[PDB]
Amino acid sequence: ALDTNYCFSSTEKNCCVRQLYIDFRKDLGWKWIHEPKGYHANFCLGPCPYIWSLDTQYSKVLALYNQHNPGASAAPCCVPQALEPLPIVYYVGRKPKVEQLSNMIVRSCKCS
Amino acid sequence: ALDTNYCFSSTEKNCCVRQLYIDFRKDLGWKWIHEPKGYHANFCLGPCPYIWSLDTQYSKVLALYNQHNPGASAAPCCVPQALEPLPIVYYVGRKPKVEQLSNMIVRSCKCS
Amino acid sequence: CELLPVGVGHPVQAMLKSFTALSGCASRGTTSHPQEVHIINLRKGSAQGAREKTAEVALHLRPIQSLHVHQKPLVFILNSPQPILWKVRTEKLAPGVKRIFHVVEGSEVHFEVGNFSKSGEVKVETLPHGNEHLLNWAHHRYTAVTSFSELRMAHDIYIKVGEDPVFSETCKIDNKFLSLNYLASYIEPQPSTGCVLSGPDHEQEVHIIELQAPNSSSAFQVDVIVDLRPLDGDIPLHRDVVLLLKGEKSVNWVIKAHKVMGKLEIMTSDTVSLSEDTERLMQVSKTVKQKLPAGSQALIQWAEENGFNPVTSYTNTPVANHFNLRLRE
Amino acid sequence: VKFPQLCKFCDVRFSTCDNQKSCMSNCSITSICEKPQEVCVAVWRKNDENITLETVCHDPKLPYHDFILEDAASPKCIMKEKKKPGETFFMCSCSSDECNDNIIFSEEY
Amino acid sequence: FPQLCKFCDVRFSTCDNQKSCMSNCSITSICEKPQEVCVAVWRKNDENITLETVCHDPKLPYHDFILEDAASPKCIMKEKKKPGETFFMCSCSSDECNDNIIFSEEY
Repeated sequence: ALDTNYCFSSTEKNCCVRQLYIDFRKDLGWKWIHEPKGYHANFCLGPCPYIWSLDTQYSKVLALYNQHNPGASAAPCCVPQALEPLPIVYYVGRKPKVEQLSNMIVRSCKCS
Repeated sequence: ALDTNYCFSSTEKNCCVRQLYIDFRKDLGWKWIHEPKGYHANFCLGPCPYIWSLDTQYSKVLALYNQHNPGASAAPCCVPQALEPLPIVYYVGRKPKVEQLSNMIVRSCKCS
Repeated sequence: CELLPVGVGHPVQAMLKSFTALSGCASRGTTSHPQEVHIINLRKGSAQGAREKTAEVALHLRPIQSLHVHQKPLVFILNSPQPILWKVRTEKLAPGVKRIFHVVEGSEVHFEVGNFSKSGEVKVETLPHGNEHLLNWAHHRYTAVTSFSELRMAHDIYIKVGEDPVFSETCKIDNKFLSLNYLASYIEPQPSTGCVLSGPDHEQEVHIIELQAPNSSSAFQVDVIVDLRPLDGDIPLHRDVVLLLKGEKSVNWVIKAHKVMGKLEIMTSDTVSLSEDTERLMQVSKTVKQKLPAGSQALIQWAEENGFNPVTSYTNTPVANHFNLRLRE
Repeated sequence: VKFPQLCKFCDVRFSTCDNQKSCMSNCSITSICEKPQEVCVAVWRKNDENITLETVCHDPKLPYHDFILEDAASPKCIMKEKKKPGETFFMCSCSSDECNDNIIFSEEY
Repeated sequence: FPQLCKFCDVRFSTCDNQKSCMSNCSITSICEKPQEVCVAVWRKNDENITLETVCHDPKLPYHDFILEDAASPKCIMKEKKKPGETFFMCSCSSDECNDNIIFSEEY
């Protein structure tokens, strides 16, 4: 539900999606990729408050535990919700081919 | 795989369920259920290196980025996968009722 | 798709499942007594389906949460209105422990593994129907009762054998007393409205279940059990179905599929869990948590916009917590 | 209130505290009221042989034991003595959660 | 780990009679069969400078030439005379043969 535009246009300290650029060669070592050389791979981060878009009841229970027990070292975490596929084109032998590296760019985040 | 037995028989620092006693009145502050006054919800905790049960290739991408760039603070988080409903008995008016509060016992933890 | 009552043969059957007891009490004072006594005062239900066949009631015995293995002898005063076959499906109980089942005339005790039958004993006695009279008889023949429970007639009875320290040392039948250690599970049909737009397709099917409330007085998330098994016979089937689960409140959908194969698509606005039986037997796509529309027609149109058309069937159950899905051959 | 009050809902039973300035219901049942509108209600009757204490969820609009409830919005269960013949009758009502659990016959002093 | 190899077709290289230069091949591809080794052929001539890089099985000759250098993990250019222009053939089986191109150890 929390799209990238919502947190990019307006900064929200809650669980959101933060900008981060990942290059295939230097970062991931995917030296077999032709194009793009890198891309923007936003990552989910941000503390989770009780009053926010939460789906799992366990996350709500753990958030309430933290509220009533601030020192617990166990709180719901900000993790990817919807991951966008990455369209790439490269060469197999001497034949061009276009593939879709599924779940490569973050588009949503969730507290769980 | 990363169930209660796996991480309770042997101590593993990676993503798994760890013991946690959830008390409604004291730890959770819930008083709308007569009993169980308290139960066990083993919470997900522990980081996952690159070589782990990373179902989504984006998690592998984050792990590789962190390994090559430790100063990124963008790594997969330990999240419950399958949660067991908890039976509860509570009174509404003068009528007792037994319900199943779903997704508050965490058994399987993945990384994402 | 006119909202009309759902027929018996509809592939979606909506049932409400609840664990409850008519009354009962528990006592930890039987610790001194070398033998523990549990009373299950079954009461005949209003259902007319039990006329000739002798009702056979199973039993599920487990150690209490505070105990891992139970070895003390357990006496069961299983008074019933009529003779019943007691299929004692024990569990996590040490073998060789004597288990005296005081039962009405004509009632038999059957055990899954013969070891329990060889070690156990069955005594046939005539016992009063009244709960107070039965408790007095138990006190007279044993001097104490570990627990008493008046339950309506049912097919299974989950008992957690053991003396719970929370309960006092005295047992007093209280209509407001209810505990997890002694419960009887009941399931009954619930009204629903729906339609069938397309017939059974062997390629891919779309069955939509709409839920308004899980019949819970609280405002939290509870489990909604959806069963998926062949409509006729035990022959496994290779079929693909689409499940659009709508919950106005928060409800976690637990889907259990038995003897079904193929690919299953689940779309809902609430978290979904799948039993290992469904996971191994069938390939279920990872659902994306979407703010689905509201109303039968809106959800139907949304699904048609995703290509998962035509709708095999749509059904809506205002009040229930259990669903059964049956696949036509 | 969207969430109905969580009131102690033990029916008539024997009690140990008599006309105490502050007392606790000692009720082991903390039930969600059938409706949000109804609030916690506590009644305390004293006779020549025994004393009874009853805690329930009751609608303040509807009189209880032939007595209208005007302390519905009271954050605490403020106890008013009634003119019940023969026996001594006290009754309090409160809209807070588990508020009837704590009983104050006379908070004064 | 991924193996990077030069798979550019017959192109022109600005490094003639040079000790070593960049791969001068922005195109990267994965070989059709796993056993294929990566062969670079150089035919520098006065008229023009032409080089090619492909990936193929060591057993099958390339341009009617026997590839006996496929056992070398790194691309080392062996010199063979050919009418018109000199021939320099290297074959590599190790990963990442595009790091640099070596024509002769001696400068």
